[PDB]
Parts: sequence; C-alpha cells; structure tokens
Amino acid sequence: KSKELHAIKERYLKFVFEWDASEDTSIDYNPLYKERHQVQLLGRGFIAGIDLKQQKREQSRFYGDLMEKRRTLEEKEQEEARLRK
Amino acid sequence: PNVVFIKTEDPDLPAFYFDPLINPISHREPLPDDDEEFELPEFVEPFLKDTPLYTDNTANGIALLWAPRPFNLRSGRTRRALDIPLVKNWYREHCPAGQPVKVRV
Amino acid sequence: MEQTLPVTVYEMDFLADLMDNSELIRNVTLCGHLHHGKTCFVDCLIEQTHPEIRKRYDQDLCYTDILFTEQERGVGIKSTPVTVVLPDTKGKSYLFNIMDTPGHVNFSDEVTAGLRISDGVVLFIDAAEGVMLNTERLIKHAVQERLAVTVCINKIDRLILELKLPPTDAYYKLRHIVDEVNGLISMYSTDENLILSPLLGNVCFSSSQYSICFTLGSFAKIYADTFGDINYQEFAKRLWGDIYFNPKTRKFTKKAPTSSSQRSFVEFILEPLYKILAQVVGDVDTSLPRTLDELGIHLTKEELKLNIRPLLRLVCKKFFGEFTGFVDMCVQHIPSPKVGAKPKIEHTYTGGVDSDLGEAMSDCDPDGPLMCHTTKMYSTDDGVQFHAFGRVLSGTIHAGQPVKVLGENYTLEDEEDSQICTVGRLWISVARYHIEVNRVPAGNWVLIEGVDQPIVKTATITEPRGNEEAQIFRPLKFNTTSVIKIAVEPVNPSELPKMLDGLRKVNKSYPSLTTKVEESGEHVILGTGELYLDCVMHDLRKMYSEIDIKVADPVVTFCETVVETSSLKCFAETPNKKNKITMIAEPLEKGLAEDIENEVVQITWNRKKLGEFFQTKYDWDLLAARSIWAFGPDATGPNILVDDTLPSEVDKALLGSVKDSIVQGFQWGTREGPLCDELIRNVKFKILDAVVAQEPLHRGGGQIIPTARRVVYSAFLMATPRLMEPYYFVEVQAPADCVSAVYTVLARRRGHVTQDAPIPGSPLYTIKAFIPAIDSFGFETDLRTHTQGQAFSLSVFHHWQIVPGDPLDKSIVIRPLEPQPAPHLAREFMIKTRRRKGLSEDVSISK
Amino acid sequence: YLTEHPDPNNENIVGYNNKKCWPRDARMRLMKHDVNLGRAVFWDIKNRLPRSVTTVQWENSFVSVYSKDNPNLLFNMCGFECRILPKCRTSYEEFTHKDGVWNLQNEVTKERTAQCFLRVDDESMQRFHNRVRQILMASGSTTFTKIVNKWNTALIGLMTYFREAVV
Ligand SMILES: Nc1nc2c(ncn2[C@@H]2O[C@H](COP(=O)(O)OP(=O)(O)OP(=O)(O)O)[C@@H](O)[C@H]2O)c(=O)[nH]1
Repeated sequence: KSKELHAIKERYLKFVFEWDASEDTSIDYNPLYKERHQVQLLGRGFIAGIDLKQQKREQSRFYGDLMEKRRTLEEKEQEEARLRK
Repeated sequence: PNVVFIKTEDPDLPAFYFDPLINPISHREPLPDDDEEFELPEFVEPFLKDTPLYTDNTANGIALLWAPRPFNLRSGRTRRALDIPLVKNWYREHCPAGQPVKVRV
Repeated sequence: MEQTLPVTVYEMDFLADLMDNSELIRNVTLCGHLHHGKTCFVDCLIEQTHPEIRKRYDQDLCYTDILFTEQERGVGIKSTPVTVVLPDTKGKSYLFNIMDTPGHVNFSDEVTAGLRISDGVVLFIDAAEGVMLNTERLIKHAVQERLAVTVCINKIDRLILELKLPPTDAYYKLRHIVDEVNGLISMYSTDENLILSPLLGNVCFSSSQYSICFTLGSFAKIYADTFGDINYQEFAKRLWGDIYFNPKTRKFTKKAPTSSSQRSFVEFILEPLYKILAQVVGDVDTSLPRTLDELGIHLTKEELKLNIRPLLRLVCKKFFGEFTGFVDMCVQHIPSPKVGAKPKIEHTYTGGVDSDLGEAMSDCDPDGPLMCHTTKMYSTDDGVQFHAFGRVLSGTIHAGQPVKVLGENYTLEDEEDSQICTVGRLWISVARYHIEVNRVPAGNWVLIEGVDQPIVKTATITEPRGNEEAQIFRPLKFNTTSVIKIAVEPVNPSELPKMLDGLRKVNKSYPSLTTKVEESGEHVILGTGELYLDCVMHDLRKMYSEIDIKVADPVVTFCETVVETSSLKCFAETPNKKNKITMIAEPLEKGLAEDIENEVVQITWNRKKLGEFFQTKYDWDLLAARSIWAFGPDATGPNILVDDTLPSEVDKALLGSVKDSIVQGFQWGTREGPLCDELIRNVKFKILDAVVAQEPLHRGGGQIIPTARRVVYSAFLMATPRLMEPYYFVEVQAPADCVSAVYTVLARRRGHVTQDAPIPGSPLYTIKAFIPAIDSFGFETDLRTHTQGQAFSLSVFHHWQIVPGDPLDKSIVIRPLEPQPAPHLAREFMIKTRRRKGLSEDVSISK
Repeated sequence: YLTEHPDPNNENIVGYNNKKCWPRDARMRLMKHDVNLGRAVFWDIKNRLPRSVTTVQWENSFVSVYSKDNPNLLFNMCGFECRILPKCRTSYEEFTHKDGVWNLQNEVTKERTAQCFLRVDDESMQRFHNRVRQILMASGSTTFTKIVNKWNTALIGLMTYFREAVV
C-alpha cells in the first residue's frame, strides 16, 4: 500500500566474480507479481532437473481430490493397482 | 489456444479413453423412418473395419506430438555436441520464487 | 484481365463470366470466437485453388492476415475479402465472395462491416473449446441482421489428438455443441427455419490444420465413389442421431441392435477418422502403408519420410480432397444475391422496400440503376489514398465512370453531402493480390478507386443525372459501445495539422473509431479496449502520420442520472420573461432505458400503440402513456419527456406551438448534461406548467430553447444526481487449478464473479464476471501473468452502473496521485472529468 | 501580446526556460495561461528598451509566474537558486528547521506566510569545479602545501558565500 503510492509518485513525478545482489529485479509490491500461481500441468507434467519425488510431494493436491471425486470405483481400483505397481 | 492434451498415466488403458480430468458431458432430428426402403449393399462396410482403433503405440505416438524439439521430429540433421545447450530452456523459465538472491540474479 | 496473377486451378475468364450470373454467386462472411480457425479455412481453400501457393511445412501462411501487426501479433485485426471460384460436390462451380472476419471481441465492428454486405454467415466453433463469448454474440448479431446461418465445427482433431475422447464421446461433444448453437438461435429468433443440424446439411465438420472438411453428404459420397452402388443422398440421411446400422439385415433402424451397438455417425464416420489419425501418428513405420493401400492412397517414398504433422495433412488431403462439404452447405443454405436482395433492402435501405428504387434494387438486376454500398475502406500500403469496398446491389459500376457518392447525412431535401467523383479503377479482391477488372455487375464485391475523398465510414454510390430520388443505406449498427477513451497531442505542437490528418485517416480505417475534439482543444479517441486502441495508435504513429504523438492515460466515458424525484419543482423563464416552463425529473422504471435504446419502442409509432405499450408494460395511465413527446438525446436515447400540463390549466393547442422547441431543448440538454458534460441515462422528465406567451414574435427561435435546456439542468440537479460507470463482462477460460487465482485477480479491481462452470468434455473452466471498465486496464495482463499464461480473458461492454459515491459533495478531500476509497469515487470521477474537459472547478447548483 | 504575436497551434510552450534543478512538482508548470502571461510580460518589458542601445534576449531570461496553476515563485539572484512557496498554498504540512529553507514571515503580523528553499546556481557549482580542475591541472611540480592552500582557499570562498545553499 505505501510502496504502491510511492510507485505511483515515482512514475508520475576490482575483479568481482559474483554478481552484486543489488542487480536483482523481481522486488515488486503487487502480491500478484510476487506470489504467482504455479502451473500444475494437470498434475501430470513436471519441471526439468528437480527431483521427481519432491515435486510429487509439494504439488497443490487439487487434482488428487478431483480424481478422488470424479473417478469411479473401477478407475479408482485401476489407479490404485498402478500405484501399488 | 490452450492445449488440452490429457497426459496418459496407465499403459494398460485404452488410448482413446474418457479421462477423469475431462469435465463430463451432461447428456441432454429429421431422420427417416426405419420402414423406409434404404438398404446398404452387401459389400459395403465402414472404411477401416479390420484395422483396430488403437494399437500398443498409439498413446505414445500422440504424446510425441506435444514433445519438445527434437522429440517432435522423426528425422533431421545432426548437430555438433557443443551446439546443443542442455539448460538453455531451464533459465528461459520464470525466475523461481524462494531461491536465494544469488540464484535469481 | 491483363494483370499478372498467381496460377489458379480455374481461369480468370471463367471468374469474370461467373460474375454475371447472380445465382452462381455466394456472398459469405466467416465469423466465430477468437482463434477458432477461420483464417486457414480460406487459406487451405486458397491452396486448393492456387496450386503454387503452398503453406510452409513448419509455419502456416495465413494469407488473410496480410498486415504487419497481424503477422507478429497473431490476431486477426481487419476483415479481408477473398474471391474464389470453388467447385461443388457435383463438380459445378460457384463464385464465392468470402469475408474473413476477426474473432477478437474488440474488433467486432469489422464483423458488422462484413455482415452488411453478406447474405449468409458461417460460424466457426472450435470443437474442443465449444461455444464461447463471441460465438454467442455473433450469433445474436447475425440473426439480427437477418442472415442465413450455417455452422462449421472446426478443430475436430483436438477431440482425437488432444482430448483422446472415445469416438462416442466425441459424438456427444459435437451434438452438445450443435444443441447449444440451436438454443442460442432460438433465443434470438422467433421463426424456426434456422434449425441447424448435420442432417439438413447445415453443419460442417472440419479440421483446417489437417485439410479435413466434410458434411454428411460428402463423406457418404466418399463411400459412394468407392463402393459405387449406394445413393449418397439417402445414405447421408442415416448418418446422424440415434440411428443404428443393423448389419445382418443391412438396414438402418431407430433402435440399437442388441447392445454395444454404435450409432451410425460413430460407426461410419468417426471410427474411420480416428483410425486414419491413429495409424498416421502412431503406426507410421509399421502399418500405415497397409491402411493407405486399403484407402487407395499412394504416397511416394519421399513423402512417407515426412514429419508426422505434414504427413497427417497430406494423408487427410488425399483421402478427403477438396472442401466440397463447405460449398454444398453454403450453396444450399446461403441465398444468392438475387434471392437475398429482398431482406437486404428490407433491412438496410432507408427508403423502405416499398419505394420504386427499393423495387429496382430488390431484383438484383445488373441493367438497372447503379446502387453500390461500401462499408470498408482499405488503405494502400503508402498510407495516402484509400479504396472503398462494398457490393453492387444493382446496375453496374465501370472504371472511369463518374459516380455520385452519398454520405451518411445525405437526405432527399438536404442534398449537400453528396458529391460527384470519378471511379478510376476496379479490382476484384482476392486476399493478397488485386485482380483489376473493367466492370462489376450487380451482386458482386468490388474495390473502388477514386471515391475515397468524400466518405468517412460508409457510402451509397449512385449515378449522376439519373436516380434523382436515391436515398442512403443505413449506417452500420454495432455490437458494442465505444467506451475506453484516450487523448492525443503531437510532441512538437508545430505539426498539429499532420496529426489531425492522421486522425482523419484512422477514422476512415476503423469502422467504429470515434475521434472528437473536446471543448478544451483536446483530441479524443473512443475505443473498445486495449488491443483495439493499441492498434489504433500503432497505425496513427506508423502509417498515416509519421510524427510523434503523446498519449494520455486511458479513461472511460461516464453518464449522469438521478435516484429520486426532484424535491422542489423547478422552473426557468425566458430572457423575454413571458414564457415560463416548469419541470421535475425522476428515474425511469427498471428496464425501460434498454427498451428505448434497443428499439423495442419507437416514437414513430402512432400514439395508440405507444400508449398501449407503456400501459401494459410499465403501468402508465392512458393520459401520460400517450403523452410522451420525445425520446432521449437521440431519437432512441434512454430518456423520456412527458407533458403533465392539464388541458384546463394550459391551452393544449397553444402549448403545441412550443412542443417542437421544448423537445429540442430537452434533447440538447440531455446530450450535454450538467455534471461533467456526459450523456444522461435513465431519467424521466415531466413538464408541469408551461406558461406560454401568446405573441409569436416573443416565443420560438433562440429564446425558448436555452430556457428549456436550463430548466432541464435544474430539474436534473434537484433530483439527486449520480454518475455511471460502464461495466465490462469478462469471460475467462482457465484450468480447474487456476480458477481460484482468477478470483484473487478479480477482487482487487472491484470485480464481482457471476458464475464459474466447467466446459463439457474439456479439462478447463469458464469464469464469467463483471468488472468496471475503468478498473480493467491491465486486468488481462494481471490474469495472464499471475497464472503463468494459463488463464485468458476477453472482456466486452455490458451495462451502465452507478459509481458508489455522490458526485455533488464538497466535503470530500481528494489527493492528486492516489486511489480513492469507494465511498467517494463519484466525486473524483466528476471533478477530474470536469478539469479534463476544461470546465469550471465545480458545479453551481441553483435554479 | 497575442495580437502582436498570435499563437494558433499553441507553440509558446517550446522555448520556455525552466529551472531544471528543482523537482518536477517544484518547477514552473507550463499551463497555457501562465506561459502566455510570462511571454506577454517579457515582450512588454523588451519593447520598452530600444533595440539599438541594448536588448534582453529570451534565451537568457527566466519569467516565472505564480497563479492559481503555479504555486511556487522561482528566481535566480546573485548565484543563489531560490524557490518561494507560500504556507497557504500546497504546503499543508508542518515544517521543522531545515538548514536550506528560509522561514519568511510577514513583517507586520510576524506569521510564517512562506518559505524560501535555497540552492546553488549550476553556474556557481561549475565555476568551483573548474577552479579545482585548474588546481589539479596546473600543479606539475608545486609543493603539496601550495595545492592544499589553493584547495582551502576555494573551499572557504565557496562555503562562506553559499552558507546554507551548499547544505
Ligand atoms: N489443433 C488445431 N489447431 C488449428 C486448427 N486450425 C487452426 N489451428 C490453429 O489455431 C490457431 C488459430 O489461428 P487462426 O486460424 O489464424 O485464427 P482465426 O480463427 O482466424 O481467428 P483470429 O485470430 O481472430 O483471426 C492457429 O495456431 C492455427 O494454426 C485445427 O484444425 N486444429
């Protein structure tokens, strides 16, 4: 709120190996531009590099419940069978 | 336009299968009468009828349409080993939240 | 005729001789929601009529997005006409005049400018998405303009190759889309002959990317061509709905033989298509040659080496062929210019169909009086001179012939806006290249040169020294209202004339652009949204004026209204001080301003029907209900004027001598409004005692009109004035996970969610919400950024709602550069708009 | 003025000298009435002087108008860069004792009716900077004491002539 008003007012009125952390962008006041919503990719796509189990633990759990709701008992038991495999 | 490619999870499911991620279709015609004298001749059948609908590599070969290049290819020209960045699509992604400032810079 | 042109399947002499037979011409517009596949419909069609023009393997040449901003922006921004000779199922050839319209909700004025000169519509409906915001809006607009509607359910590979639905559930999805379209059509139209069904040939199934296009009859003709003995027209009548094939008796029943039996569409049309696509994309090395042998398709070895997407396109091209289902659908269900010339004159000609020229035009006779109607103006790449584009409704326009261009204000007594000009050249316009011709008969579309000077938006082009009583065609009525507003000024004020000329040129380009010069010497542009005004400013800077132009912050247009009846009856006397009028102002009943604006009622009605309406619909006594004098600042503006003067109190006959002046004063004072010079909406003005001076030299003229305006202002001001915000209607399509982020983004901009609901057969959701137009700049960017691109919204003007505060309250303290709380938004919006218009600092509330 | 020098396209706002050293809200604000009043005043004053004896060129003047649109009065006097801003006008704020600010007060009623923020003319800063450049550049073989003596002379001159304007 204070930083928002300051933003409006501003708008309208040696060998260094490491990068200086003052060169960084991304320090916003808008909470929509700091706490972005993370893509879930239908709960079946993941990110490159990172450990798969970590992502599977840290995902938003929306689609797990949406399966548990929509999935019928036959599809539920088939999914459980693959899970146990 | 958003791609709605429903990624497959079981190899033991039909390739064409109404996934639970897909919102259900809530069910609910100048047709002629059955007594109308239209007969389909003896040697007439749907076009590919002995051909099975899906094969054991139809689910996998559709997933290859939505693959990143070079995996959405099936032929091409070789590159040099040094001309292939393996992490150039890693840092073209959004700057990850929660990493220390050194990583984001 | 003598112009170098790309090689065509047909020959330009056949095209020139098809234009003289108005039963072989089809004037069609292509429309739909954004990105629903219209461009390559025509593009894939230009390929089949242009052997050397071939789409690049990895990139689609849109061939109709000819401009620059279209090319990198990847949106359709302008309508582009295409003229092609297209063969039918039975090999017959027709001349198709196709108009490719954009599908962004901002650019709908191009759609209306293409609907005017068309006899039918082809609505494109993505098979995965379904029926979206612009699909419904264009359906409403096209059944209103009295056009014959067909439907192309495009992008049906997404059902196979993305959603991977079982063929039967793909059938359910297509049937659901057709049913939604039918429901909308019946919503917006009383008569039932616009029933859409693939059994009537009304609906076509397509996938432009892969060169698929069929109706039921063309697929049945594929069968008939292979197995020669079936009558494909009676086959086609059994290929949709709950009709099943009984293979033992070789007959089609209405009841499924036993169980697990497939409907005829699935069994005979959808399973073959699933199997072609699956064989190509999955088993290309293993068992594709065997099935291509079965279908009778032989690909050379250098072609089976193609990537999977070019291979699929080529295989489907070989199997299906040309787009003769499209031509069948349009030839059967879209009228020829000759047959559709009667609704066209009935609807869009100011002279009425019963006039003599409204009879010579309704025959579409190419030897009659010239009557050409242009709705678009296309700019030569140099950006200097334009070329009008319309259709010849009668007669025949020749190159070199002198014509009489009539403007939009021309009437049969005020003949000053007409102007003689000299047609220079006439081009038949395929999308990219123009084919110069020497004449264009009735029923065709022509690009005219030489008449570009005296027309701003639209025109009626006739013959001089004849056609002495030729009126105009009504100006385009648009889907929306232009609400967003920016002001411009050159950086160096020495070159203002250059920017003024550029503003005139953009006014010609965009059909619904409205550039005006406010009182303060400020030049204002009205637009529909951010993409629209972004492209308008792009053009203004880079095409028509090559100077640097400053842009003000975007704002909206407001409107002024009341919320009770004026406390003390107000009054105003003339400077003569013998004529006295007395009014009070009260708000219109709920839901009447829309009826007045949406021509549900007109004052052209006789007093009997007008009074009967008002009586039965809003509880008015016959006295007042027949007492209505005028309607809003326009002929249809959302305000009424009622005379409650009793015949005993005031001589009704004598009062009638100032009715014609009180009406004008009320119209002008509602056009301006006292608060911030915005329109007045939803206000009822009752006169109470109009003491009239008997002396005609004392009343009438410049004495009574300003008195009427001033009493209008005072009466409006004694009923509690309010401001009004344009409210936008936002539809968002986002995955189920990103639905809550939509709520988070909306709530910060005074947004209020009406509904969220899944998309049948699709993994996505549609959030519909209302947001103030002013609280909307960057809302699309906020939503597409917070969601990492996974949520997308098109927003469109819906209604006018009251700003929370009270505009006339000096107790409110406003700082210069910070957002207000809602309790006093109205006060800020009022005073800042006053400051921007150049008026005083605050109102003078008085009598 | 406009009778003698009409402006059809409102071009009087291009050759207007401003005091670029103050913030944008503390400079002159170039509204049309105020720009025209400044130009009119300058043209009136210039016409009085015969052009043969001496002239006042526009490019070397600065005409600052205080009106309902401009709440600050600005001028450049004897090397100082002053900006008067009345208390009843756009201040709306309690002020502590700032070094550079002069608390002007009415001589009859002893009430703070204004302030006068002070600065150093860009010309004066550049002149001092050039003096120090002469110090360093002309050194060569001089002793260190002479160099520091010249530096102290320059610093004392500047900082005893511009006492609060430096701060
Ligand atoms: N999956 C699929 N994509 C298609 C098909 N046809 C077109 N597309 C793609 O969908 C997008 C639609 O672009 P256009 O066809 O140019 O869009 P439009 O319908 O003209 O609409 P505007 O952008 O408003 O002009 C492009 O990416 C096309 O390549 C189809 O049959 N299937």
